[PDB]
Amino acid sequence: GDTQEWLATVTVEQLENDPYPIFERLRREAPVAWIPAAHAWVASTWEACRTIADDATNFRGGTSPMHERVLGTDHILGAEGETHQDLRAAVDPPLKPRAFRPLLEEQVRPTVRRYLEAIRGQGKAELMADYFEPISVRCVGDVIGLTDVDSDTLRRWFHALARGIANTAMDAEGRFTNPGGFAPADEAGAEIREVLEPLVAKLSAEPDGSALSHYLHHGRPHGDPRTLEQLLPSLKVIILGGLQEPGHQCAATFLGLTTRPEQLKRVTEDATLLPRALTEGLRWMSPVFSASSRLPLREITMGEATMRPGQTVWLSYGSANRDEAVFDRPDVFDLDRATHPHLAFGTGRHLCSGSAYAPQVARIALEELFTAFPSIRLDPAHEVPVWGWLFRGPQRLDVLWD
Ligand code: HEM
Ligand SMILES: COc1cc(C)cc(OC)c1O
Repeated sequence: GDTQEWLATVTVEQLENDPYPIFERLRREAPVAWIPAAHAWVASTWEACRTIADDATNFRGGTSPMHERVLGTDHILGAEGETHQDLRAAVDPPLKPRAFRPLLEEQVRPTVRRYLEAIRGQGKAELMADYFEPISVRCVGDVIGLTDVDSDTLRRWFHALARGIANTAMDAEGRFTNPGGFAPADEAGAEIREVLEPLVAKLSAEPDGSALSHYLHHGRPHGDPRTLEQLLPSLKVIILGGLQEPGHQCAATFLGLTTRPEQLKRVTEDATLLPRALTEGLRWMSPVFSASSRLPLREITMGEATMRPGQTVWLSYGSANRDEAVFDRPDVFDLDRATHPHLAFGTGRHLCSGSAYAPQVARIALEELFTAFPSIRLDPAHEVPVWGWLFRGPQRLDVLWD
């Protein structure tokens, strides 16, 4: 009763601006809990998240009214069975190491160095807009068919879609209380479709082996390519998270390192520590903090939570990765933390398709930054605003160097 009374007082604003004390209490008191402000359940412990994520018998891939509005109905996150296998066939192969490894030095590092040289000329930087986001959107956009879309547009798109997903304030009846918050996503969606539809039409009839051609034709009979609507919601999943998350991994890892000066110094002197740092960054401030989700396939009870079909169950992998039962002092960033899996890429059949590629983009981005500016530090003139409980990360990351 005490926990339910407290949850009735939690606002979306509190979740966005100060989630850690909320999830700390949930992990202790209610591993799965209904959040009235969001009209949805959230799972907060490692075991609640892992079990719900993996259990393909009692839960299906998640969705929500924001997913449907922003992405479309039949997106890969929500898909199961042959439909999910088919969408994974479309998106997965270009993201495997056998496919992307040559691009790391041919494409990714040159892209990173272009942005590195731009900030070198400034003598300081706001690393989100000036470095991490352009690198992320270019390196990912260039491998998902958006080679001809400029970085400003790609950043605008992911920010708009991510804002739409986060626009989850709902009343007791499940009605949006801020429908105007979808206007950026609605416009981004129209622009995305206007770019992709002519490419899909062309490549459907005359395949060329580019990324979108594979999305249409790989694993399909000749004469039965995927259609625009079969792909578009999933392409929007990738335009949101494929473009946003790598920049957040970089920023989370950078910020975490700044909290441990001796570890930051070690990493600047030895780039081979970056994979370990990046893994700890994902655990310490998981970019997809609670935007993963499942839906129940039957009425199912976990503790006081009796979940029913159609209801969103958000999986706070970011809270799971902060669970005191699994990690010692989980609120601390520790480059040398004892080896253990994390949930920042999820688990099971819906495990992130980008889980091998994203850490390589981030590794190269940080390698170049720390090699060029080993004296880099946070700019004390500007706070580092960290925001979000669905998607979480630094909004701005002003730095100085000597
Ligand atoms: C560090 C960066 C990234 C993080 C932290 C991240 C995290 C996640 C998470 C948590 C999920 C949901 C897993 C679940 O529900 O259990 C997911 C799904 C997915 N991600 Fe990633 N992601 C990242 C980068 C990327 C990139 C770069 C791409 C593609 C270019 C991508 C493509 C996908 C796809 C297609 C799915 C859907 C998989 C499915 O439902 O079967 N992600 N991601
Ligand atoms: C709702 O939106 C998303 C949710 C997740 C878990 C991952 C994504 O991208 C990989 C998304 O776009």
